[PDB]
Amino acid sequence: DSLAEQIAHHLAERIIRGELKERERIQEQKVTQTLNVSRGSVREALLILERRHLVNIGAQVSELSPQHVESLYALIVQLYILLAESVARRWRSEAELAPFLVIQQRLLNNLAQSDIDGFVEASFDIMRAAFPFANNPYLQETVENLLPAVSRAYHLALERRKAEMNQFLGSFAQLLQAVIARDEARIREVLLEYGRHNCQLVLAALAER
Amino acid sequence: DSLAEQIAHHLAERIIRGELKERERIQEQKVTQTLNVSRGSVREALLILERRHLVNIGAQVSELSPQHVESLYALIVQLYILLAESVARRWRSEAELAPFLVIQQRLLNNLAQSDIDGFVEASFDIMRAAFPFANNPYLQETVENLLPAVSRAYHLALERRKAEMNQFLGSFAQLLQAVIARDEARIREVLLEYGRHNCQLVLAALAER
Repeated sequence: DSLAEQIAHHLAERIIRGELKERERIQEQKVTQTLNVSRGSVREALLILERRHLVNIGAQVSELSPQHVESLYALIVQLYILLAESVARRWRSEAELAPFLVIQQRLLNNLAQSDIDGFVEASFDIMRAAFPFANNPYLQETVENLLPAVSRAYHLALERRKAEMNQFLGSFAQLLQAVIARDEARIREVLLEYGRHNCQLVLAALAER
Repeated sequence: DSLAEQIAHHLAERIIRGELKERERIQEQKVTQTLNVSRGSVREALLILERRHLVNIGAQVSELSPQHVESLYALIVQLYILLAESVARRWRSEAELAPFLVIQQRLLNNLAQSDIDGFVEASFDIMRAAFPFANNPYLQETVENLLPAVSRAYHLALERRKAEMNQFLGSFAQLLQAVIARDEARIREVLLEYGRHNCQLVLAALAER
C-alpha cells in the first residue's frame, strides 16, 4: 500500500462508519496535520476517494441518494453472482471452502460483540476469499473499487437495524450451502432476494434522514 | 482531460490497434520525446494504462490469455445487459433512441471504408449513448474503465475476421429492436449469444498467435 492508499483507507473507514457525514468538508491541511503525512499524499488520497465515489473534489463527503443506492445494488448483485458461480463451479475439495466457515465465525463473533464496524469489515472478506476461484482480474478490481461504497450503504443498514446482522447470517448460510451444492439457480435466488431486501433497508434509512 | 489522460488514450489506441504488441516495452523517456510532454505526465499515463489492464508496470504491454479474455467477456456481458435493460425501461419517446441510429450509420460508413479502427471507436459510442438512460455512476465508470481492454479484444476479432463487422451489425439491429420492443428476455438473449460468439472468435485468434 502506498501512503496515499493508506490515508484513503483511513478516511474511507470514517465515511463508512458515519463519523464523517454527508456533505462534510475534508481539508487537505487538516488531514496532513492530524496524520503527520505529506500534502501530496493527502491530495492523491482524496483523488482515490473520489474514484471510489466517497467524496466530490478540498473535498466534500458525497451525498447518498436513492437512485445511486439502487444503481450500486443493481450492479453489485450481478458481480456477486459472477463471483459465487465461479466458486460453485471451481471448488474441488471442501477444504477449499474453509475460509468461508472462518468468516462465518468472525461474523458471529462481531455480532456477539455488537460490533457493526467489524461485521462490515468481515463481510468483505467473503468477496476476497472468492477471488482465487474466479481468477478474474476485471471482476476482482471492479469489486474492490466498489467495496467502500457498498460498505457505506451496508453500514447504514446495520445502523438502522441491528437484526440485519442475524438476517445476513441466515442468508449467507443459505448461499454457502447453495455453493456447496453447486446450485446456480439457488445462488442467484439467494443473492437477488437478499440484495433487494438490504437495498430497501438502506432506502428506508435514506428516507428518514 | 488531464495531459496524463491524453497520453494514456494515445498509447491505448496504439495497443488496441495492434501497433504496440504483447510484451513490447514502453520507455518513459521515449514517450516524452515523441509526444513533447512532461515526464511526470507519462509516468501517470502508464499508471492509468495499468489500471485499465493494458500494461504491466518502465512498462510492458500486457499479454492476452484465454482465461482473461473469458473473464472480461463474462463480466462485460452482464454490464451490457444492465445498460440495455435500463434503456429499454426508461426511453419515453423514439426520438431519444436516435443516437443509436446515428451510430448504426457510422458503423456502416466505417465498414464501407474497411476501417476496423473506426468501427471499434464507433461501437463504444453505443455504451456512451446508453449512459443517460441508466444514470448509474457505478456502472458507467466500470464500463468506461473496461472499454480499452474490450476494445483491444474486439479489434483483434475484426483483425481475424472482417465479416464480424457484418455480424455485429446484424446483432446490433436485433438488440435495438428488442430495446424498442422493451423485451428484456430478448435483450439478454441477443447480448449473451453475440457475446459468446465474439469471445470465441477472440479465442480463435489467441490460439493462432
